Amino acid sequence: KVFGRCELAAAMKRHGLDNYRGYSLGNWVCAAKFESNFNTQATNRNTDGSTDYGILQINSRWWCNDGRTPGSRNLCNIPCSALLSSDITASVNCAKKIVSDGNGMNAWVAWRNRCKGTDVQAWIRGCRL
Ligand SMILES: [Cl-]
Ligand code: NA
Ligand code: NA
Repeated sequence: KVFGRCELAAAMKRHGLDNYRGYSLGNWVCAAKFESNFNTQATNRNTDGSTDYGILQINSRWWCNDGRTPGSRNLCNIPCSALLSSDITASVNCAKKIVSDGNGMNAWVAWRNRCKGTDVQAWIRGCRL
């Protein structure tokens, strides 16, 4: 599924991401835009052999099992294919673990390079929340 901007903001709010670990809702919408262009089916292969999956591009070396990343962990205890669903529950639950790991939202390279330090409230302007 390809989400609309305000559609995704509402779903993320219903799943408890607004102000989770102190990150306002616009941060999460900004990260999704630049990681996946709001597309739940997005995949990207990395140089080290792992693959990133889903709307928040969660990586197979640490967080999910895809059967082809040797010597990796599965810290969210899910198959990576669960992260491509139109329902974002699995992506939201795993993202909550990642942002609690110590480095906050800096774990998402696109957030650090394109969202951090900007006016992220603009990503939820005009939405009925
Ligand atoms: Cl933080
Ligand atoms: Na990316
Ligand atoms: Na893995």
